[PDB]
Amino acid sequence: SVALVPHVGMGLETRTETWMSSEGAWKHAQRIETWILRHPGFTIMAAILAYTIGTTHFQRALIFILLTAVAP
Amino acid sequence: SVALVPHVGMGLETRTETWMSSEGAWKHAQRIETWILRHPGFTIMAAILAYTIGTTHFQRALIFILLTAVAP
Amino acid sequence: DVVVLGSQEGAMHTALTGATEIQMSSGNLLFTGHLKCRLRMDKLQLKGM
Amino acid sequence: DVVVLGSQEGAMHTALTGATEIQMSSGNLLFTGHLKCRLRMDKLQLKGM
Repeated sequence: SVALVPHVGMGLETRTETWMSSEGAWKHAQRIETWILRHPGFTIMAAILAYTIGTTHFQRALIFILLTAVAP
Repeated sequence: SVALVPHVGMGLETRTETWMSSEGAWKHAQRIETWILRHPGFTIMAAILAYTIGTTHFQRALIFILLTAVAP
Repeated sequence: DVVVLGSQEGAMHTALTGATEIQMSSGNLLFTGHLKCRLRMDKLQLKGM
Repeated sequence: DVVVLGSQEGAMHTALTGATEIQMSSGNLLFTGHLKCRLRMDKLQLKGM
């Protein structure tokens, strides 16, 4: 809805703090981790898929964090 | 906020249609496709950073799709 | 200073995407789901023999 | 059937995360930003020499 595209990375910011600093700065980092602790199956299976395709450890960690991030 | 984690994967789906079938099935795709057409430089940059990691074409395509899809 | 943060009625009508609607207006009438039924048919007269 | 979707006010209050608040209830006063300036103090006496 309109509650997505939240007007973040488009400049215009100054010393004065925004409408939501310290509230809308960690809300995408809490609900991912809440989704991990409430849906572990895609975390283990995403770890197996990331560990499968990927030669170095950096690519396995990268695809793991990205597949963990794209899911809600 | 509450408009995130939008109650999608829970089981619980039947032959009846839900509250927002066909108004929420394609809003994510057209949301990121209207995101790319207003921020293309992240698509070029994510293309060249996904190209230089993952030395197979499928890992490059996968990291490009994921790095584009993470940014809302 | 403090400010309240509006109404999440419309902000939850997006959150309720994918949730199947029921009707709690006069009795909690649902219109969702199935019901498994074993049906035995050893006392069905045919009405026309 | 056709249903209205509800007040989108709180969804918009979470849509403005990263938007510097101004006030226009009396005037249109902004309280953010900057301006470059060339401070030219040629004829600036000391008042006490």
